[PDB]
Amino acid sequence: IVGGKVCPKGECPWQVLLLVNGAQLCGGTLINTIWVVSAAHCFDKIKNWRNLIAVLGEHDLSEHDGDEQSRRVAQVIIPSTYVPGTTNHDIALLRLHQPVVLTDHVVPLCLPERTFSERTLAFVRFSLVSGWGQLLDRGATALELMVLNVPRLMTQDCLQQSRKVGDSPNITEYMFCAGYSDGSKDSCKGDSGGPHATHYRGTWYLTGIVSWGQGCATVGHFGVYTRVSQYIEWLQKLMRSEPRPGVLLRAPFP
Amino acid sequence: ICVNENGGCEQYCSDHTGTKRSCRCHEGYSLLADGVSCTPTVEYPCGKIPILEKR
Ligand SMILES: CC(=O)Nc1ccc(S(=O)(=O)C(C)C)c([C@H]2CCCN2C(=O)[C@H](Nc2ccc3c(N)nccc3c2)c2ccccc2)c1
Ligand SMILES: [Ca+2]
Repeated sequence: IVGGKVCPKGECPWQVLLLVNGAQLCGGTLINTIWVVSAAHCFDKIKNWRNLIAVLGEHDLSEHDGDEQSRRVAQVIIPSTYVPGTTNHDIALLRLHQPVVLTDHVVPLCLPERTFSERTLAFVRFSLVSGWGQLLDRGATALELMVLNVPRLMTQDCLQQSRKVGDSPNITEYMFCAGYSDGSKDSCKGDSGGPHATHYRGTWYLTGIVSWGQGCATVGHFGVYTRVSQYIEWLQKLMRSEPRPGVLLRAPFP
Repeated sequence: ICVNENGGCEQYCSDHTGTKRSCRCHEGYSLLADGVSCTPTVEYPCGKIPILEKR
């Protein structure tokens, strides 16, 4: 997170830290006690599927305060439409080996209905983005969980407001823009898979996932987030499904 | 009716045959008699921050 602030301990209770061999990998969002929503591109370089850990109740990476809960990632479900090495359909649904215990520091984010997400949540200007990723372009990652408020932009405005850099991927119907073009405020590669959370009438919902962009807080470039509203039915059917042997599972999309 | 101002609902909205509208809530919430408000039924409902709610 570039240009954000430290998310006060316990104020981003749905935030997940994804580790592979004890090393920082990505963020995620807890949506209930056994499920976490992240980005598919987080797992593009995974060889050691048994060494995937999700940490809930995390805040400060240098100190253990007893509020952290670690769980082995039992399953990583990625849509059939996700091509590794690309940007489209950048979502992953993770099943934790055993549920997390809900505490003041471990709370799920609401996964909204397609209807409410599209016709209501899509029009809330400002939404919060979080993670222990880079604090600057080509700089160090955060020790304490950071948060940033970002304005959502319509795709036509996002195409019009951005510096036409070649070889850049297209913004699809399964993604959206949020952030600033001045190079002051963004989420970056270390925040990948993390939440873009939206407040509506005293409750927060999952609307996007830290997915991709140009460099890190690059001038004339916005941040690109997975349009979670397209995956509600997909996530729900799978959440009702029996576990399959194996960590990586590819599920049909739609 | 739901497409306009979430149909009055605090959370979820269903359109019915005619000028009928049904508000609903996410799991861990019950709907109030006003038919729009959602109240938590659990200790840790989603989308609520306990340190901020207990303040
Ligand atoms: C396509 C592709 O490069 N794939 C890919 C697969 C895997 C990996 S990884 O193995 O390291 C994994 C563990 C994160 C990676 C890692 C290493 C290279 C970059 N990267 C990212 O994740 C980048 N993420 C973001 C996310 C939000 C951004 C934002 N809001 N603003 C600006 C830039 C932003 C960049 C990113 C940039 C451009 C496209 C996709 C991701 C990439
Ligand atoms: Ca800690």
